[PDB]
Amino acid sequence: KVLRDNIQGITKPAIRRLARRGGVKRISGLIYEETRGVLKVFLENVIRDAVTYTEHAKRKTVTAMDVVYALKRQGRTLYGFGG
Amino acid sequence: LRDNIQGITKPAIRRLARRGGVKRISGLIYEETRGVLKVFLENVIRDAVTYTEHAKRKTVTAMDVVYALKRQGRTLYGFGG
Amino acid sequence: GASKLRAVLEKLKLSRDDISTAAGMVKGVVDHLLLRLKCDSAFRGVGLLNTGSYYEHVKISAPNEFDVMFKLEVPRIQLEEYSNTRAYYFVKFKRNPKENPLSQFLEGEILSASKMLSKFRKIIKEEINDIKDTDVIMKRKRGGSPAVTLLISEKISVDITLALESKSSWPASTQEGLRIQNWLSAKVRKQLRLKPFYLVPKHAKEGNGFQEETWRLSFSHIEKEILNNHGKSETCCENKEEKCCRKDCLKLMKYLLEQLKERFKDKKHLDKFSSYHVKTAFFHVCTQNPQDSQWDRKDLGLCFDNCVTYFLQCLRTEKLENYFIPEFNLFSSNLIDKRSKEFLTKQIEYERNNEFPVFDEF
Amino acid sequence: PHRYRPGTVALREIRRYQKSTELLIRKLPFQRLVREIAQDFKTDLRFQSSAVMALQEASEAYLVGLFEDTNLAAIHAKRVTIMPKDIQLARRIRGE
Amino acid sequence: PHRYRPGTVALREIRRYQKSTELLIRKLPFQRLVREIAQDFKTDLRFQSSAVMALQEASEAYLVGLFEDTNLAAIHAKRVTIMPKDIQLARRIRGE
Amino acid sequence: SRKESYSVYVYKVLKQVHPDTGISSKAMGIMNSFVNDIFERIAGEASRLAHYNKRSTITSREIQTAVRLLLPGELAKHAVSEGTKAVTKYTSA
Amino acid sequence: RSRKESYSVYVYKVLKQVHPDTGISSKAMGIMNSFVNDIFERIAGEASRLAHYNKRSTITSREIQTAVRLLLPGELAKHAVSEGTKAVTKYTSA
Amino acid sequence: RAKAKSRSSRAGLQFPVGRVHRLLRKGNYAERVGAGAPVYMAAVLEYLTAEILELAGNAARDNKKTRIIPRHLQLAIRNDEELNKLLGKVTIAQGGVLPNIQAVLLP
Amino acid sequence: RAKAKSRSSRAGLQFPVGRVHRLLRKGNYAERVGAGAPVYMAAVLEYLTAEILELAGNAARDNKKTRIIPRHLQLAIRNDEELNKLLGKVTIAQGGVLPNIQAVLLPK
DNA sequence: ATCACAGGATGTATATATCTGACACGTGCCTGGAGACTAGGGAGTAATCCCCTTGGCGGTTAAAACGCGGGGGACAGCGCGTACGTGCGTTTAAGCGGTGCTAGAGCTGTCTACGACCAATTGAGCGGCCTCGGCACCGGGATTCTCCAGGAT
DNA sequence: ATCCTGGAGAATCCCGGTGCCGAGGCCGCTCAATTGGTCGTAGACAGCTCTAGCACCGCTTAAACGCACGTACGCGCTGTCCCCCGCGTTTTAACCGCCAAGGGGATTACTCCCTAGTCTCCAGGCACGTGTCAGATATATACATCCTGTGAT
Ligand SMILES: [Zn+2]
Repeated sequence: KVLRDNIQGITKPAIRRLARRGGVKRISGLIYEETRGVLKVFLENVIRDAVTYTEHAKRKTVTAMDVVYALKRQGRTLYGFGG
Repeated sequence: LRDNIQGITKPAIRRLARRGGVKRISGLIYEETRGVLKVFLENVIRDAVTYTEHAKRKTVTAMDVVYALKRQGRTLYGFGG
Repeated sequence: GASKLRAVLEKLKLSRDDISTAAGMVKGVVDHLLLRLKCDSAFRGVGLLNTGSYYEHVKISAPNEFDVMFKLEVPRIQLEEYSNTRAYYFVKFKRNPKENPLSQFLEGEILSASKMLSKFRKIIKEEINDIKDTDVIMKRKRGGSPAVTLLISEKISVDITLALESKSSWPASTQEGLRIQNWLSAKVRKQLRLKPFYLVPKHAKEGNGFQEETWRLSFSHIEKEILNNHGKSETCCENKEEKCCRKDCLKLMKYLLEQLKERFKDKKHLDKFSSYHVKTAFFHVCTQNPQDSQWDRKDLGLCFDNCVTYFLQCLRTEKLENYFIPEFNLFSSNLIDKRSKEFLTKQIEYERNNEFPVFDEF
Repeated sequence: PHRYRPGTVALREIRRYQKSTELLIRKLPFQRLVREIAQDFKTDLRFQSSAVMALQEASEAYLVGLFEDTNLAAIHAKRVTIMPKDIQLARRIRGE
Repeated sequence: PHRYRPGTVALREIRRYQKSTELLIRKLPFQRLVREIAQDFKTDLRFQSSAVMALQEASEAYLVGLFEDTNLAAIHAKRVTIMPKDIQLARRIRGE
Repeated sequence: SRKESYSVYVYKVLKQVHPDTGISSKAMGIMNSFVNDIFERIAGEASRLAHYNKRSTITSREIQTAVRLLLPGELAKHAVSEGTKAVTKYTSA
Repeated sequence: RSRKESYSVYVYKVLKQVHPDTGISSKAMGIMNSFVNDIFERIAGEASRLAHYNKRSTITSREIQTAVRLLLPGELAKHAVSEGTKAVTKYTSA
Repeated sequence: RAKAKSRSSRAGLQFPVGRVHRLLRKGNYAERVGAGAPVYMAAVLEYLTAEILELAGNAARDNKKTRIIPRHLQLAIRNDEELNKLLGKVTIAQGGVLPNIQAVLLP
Repeated sequence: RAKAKSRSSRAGLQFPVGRVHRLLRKGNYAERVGAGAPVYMAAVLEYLTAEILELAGNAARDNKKTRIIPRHLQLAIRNDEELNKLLGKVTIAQGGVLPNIQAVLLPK
């Protein structure tokens, strides 16, 4: 019941496709590692707030609203998953 | 009143730049800098005016400026609050 | 009564004209050690307390005995008073976002004096073996005040004290201390209290055992500052018209105790007494006599006699308040037994009645 | 041996990925990453499929926006290739 | 005819201006700038002296922060001199 | 139970602008998120203005001011024009 | 001529526990007042939201606690929680 | 007994007024909400709603459709500076991005 | 009637409890405020207040002063990573900035 | 031709004495906090229903991973020249302070139109249902791209 | 080395048909909007006080302005190299559809008890007043850092 090393589940092509969508044409080899190190931080901050909201409500299952509130307060908002 | 943007002296700009750690300043910075300061002021002043007018006042108070700044992601401490 | 004292003082000073080389040897060893400590992750911030000097002589009659302090900054600490002792505390660390490198010395919440001392000794012991031109030996432990005692060739000894530095408001137990207001002024007192205080590894020992991980408050730097800035005029002694005997009286008081301790070091009666007691008593006498005219150099004889009398009163009544921590009795029966005080009382009284012959005899 | 030159495909892919709306990160891999992170805050957590998708879209949108700023930094330096430091600069300016 | 070399004084000034807290923009000039802008929204408007100061401090804080990011951009480009571009890039990355 | 949304009102507006245009369930979900987001902000500022000026009541005036503080450019203006009318008529209705 | 509220008196007292021998300028005090009102509003604001989200009419010590965690970073948030948890534990026991 | 009549009709609006009034009076915005506030607000929400839908409908035709999808909302918003600004921090599910390519990357 | 006692003293706090109890009611943060909410919050505000004042006091001592000025508050807040962020968007009147000079600008 | 040193020049930090106005502390209110009391609605608890998340299986398929060759960009090094920095001398208007005017903030007291509140009635909107039509996907053909060879520059 | 057609070879657009499942319209019903009357108080309004923001004057003087010298920096050009890109072949596990189990979210019914709202009384906290100490200012002395000559290497 213990997960590990799923950070490499974010594959090289996946990173590139995101980069290309952003208009990036050419990517240095060291980007793949650096990019994951940023994605992860983003997720830690968002997931944690979502968990915090979930715990407050005394639930186990994280719902879309828990995520939306978590994202919202970090200087953004996500449309289409509720409200 | 007119063109008081020129009241922001060159040294004044440089000193701000220095405080930001800027060692050398291109000669075209001075105009570019003004073009940014002015926009900043227009947005802040206008909100302060909006609050002032709403309250049916003519004098803009520090609190109207603080509210104006606040909402732009900028709380200012030391002038009430 | 001053003439005999003046001859003694001259003798004591002249014995130190030889030191410049001894101080050199101490410096050689100290600089070497500091390099290693700076290489060690735990002691990377270590440095000398008495900045600009590699020597300080606590004992006036021991010119070959040096005392140096290696200080280590602790950026925020929480003190917890040990058993109402007013001088002993546990050291804990406050919230600190960044990594605190002294974490390796923690035991639960508390900074372990034992661990820090053990490693301090470890680093030095391995490092002195890298002193090649000078033979430096580490002596066996006798306590934590001197963390380390080094034996340098056949002439020099160095007592090394490790201290934590805290640059924050002194503990409340010091609130009524440093009673220089009527002597050096209230404004000087305030200036001094803006300076850091120090904590030295020291087990809080009692009759039935001891508390291993306690630290004791230290104000040695302030004591030094006062002695070298003992006037309300400040440049007192920088000119003859203001030459006082405060410094002379302290040397003589220290010398009296040290000479007697040396005389009777074999009978062990005086082992628990130190120059710190003398120095503390001295500051109290200075507080009682705040005017420079009460310390005119011409009155050395009576000033010293009166200093002796105060010290005797403290011994007899078993009371000597820490100058910075007034509820800390340095002469409590719990720290020094009556037998030692009665013995010292008698020896001092004998000396004083015979114009202090112990000052000449060795 | 017929083929396209370096940069021809890259520009093409930029067009295509900008155009489409689907997810670019594989789902099961992403989903597991979310949980691996989540388990460090608490064990025995569960997610609705809508929660995972909400996290994923926000995550991609974040990275894509980051890459846009990264690309500009590389251009400012007179380059085409993005390097780890172009990412770091963009973030620093943002205030992260 | 003693001289300091280029950059010696500039570094000195950086130390000092970072250290001090006082306003660097002259007041009467600044005050008028505020008013000229204000009159374009409304005539016969007034300000408290504390309102003008509040604007001035916020204005300088803004520009200093802008210059810090501008400086980083210039360094990224391997330059010491800041150019209009370095200002423009920093602002853009910040969402302006 | 029974949820509530603006799906029905959004749908109608779409007809006013594009009588022959349909809409996906997701686009509708997005429009619902949008309406709630804008509502909250305006209501939020109106709350604050009433507080700042030491009042208990939110009136059409606080809403008007809130609109300007939140909306850029002319959107704020056209919104004010429409808001003014709706109130003007409702009152005379 | 209206009584104006501030935390100036409470700020002084805290200052005495941390630094018994020091004072504070009127400006620094004005800043501390701006600071307290800022933090107060945020926590009260988030606590309001939590009550709304979870369908409640009341703010309790939990909404405050959760609000603290969401608003404060790292350990700073934790110590605030520890102190709060205690103050309540004691208050209701005193 | 007068017949019940929707306020939305009185104000010439499509958005509900009574509901908005309800939401405003609670959700903790104020102790009290004036009669004209819900009306003013309903008109504003409706105005903005129309602008997005109108522009999205146009985007739908650029893609030759008769329907609005999340993408059309994204294109409608980001090609209008004022809406883009109002919603400048909004992430829209399945919105994608604008097809912007820097000139320096081109032949 | 029994003798009245201040709640701040009771909770071991310096910050007012009754006042916070009240302020939590306004802006309609909630229809209702629970008994333990004012206390929990007062403790939090006091904790944060202490951290800033303590660190600022340390800065004041480094500069050989007997008090805190706006600048000392700024230095304390920014040097402390967690306080830096909490107030990461705050402009302090007369705060100045940290003396950070980029290494690439220095000669050698 | 480069290193480092010593001297001068300059600017900084340092102790010193004096000044003043901004803090720290004390006094006298006075109104908001705290105690005491009832009333009733919200939050807590448990029942329990059933929806949705989890885990597992097997097939297939696109997508990833790996390796190889080769062009193209990143980088370091060089030299030109000009656009900034530094210091000097002259000009400007900022800052200080002091005066005088009154416009508009801020508070008081009165009165009444407005909105909370409550009880009754009902139809606008939400959930569940069926229907079929616009969109996604398949396969084939048209034509619109990129790139190299060979013949001009 | 670089420009100009003309062909070969993919890749991308357009055309027409299949078929499916998600939108869109209809029916029941139920509970949230509307109406209608009562109460009381928040806000509108007028009046008055008097703070403080505007305008003006003259003097002192530190900043700003403009110019001249010269050199460190930005910029463009060249060549090296290595490190990404693009393609093809092999390997992996993501995705899909189907199945079963049961954990936990959502709703229900019921009951206190924990709060809001009320009245009474007093001391904690704010506005004002007064005294003196900390920090600012200014003087003068001594130490630290920077930049040319110059002699040693
Ligand atoms: Zn003396």
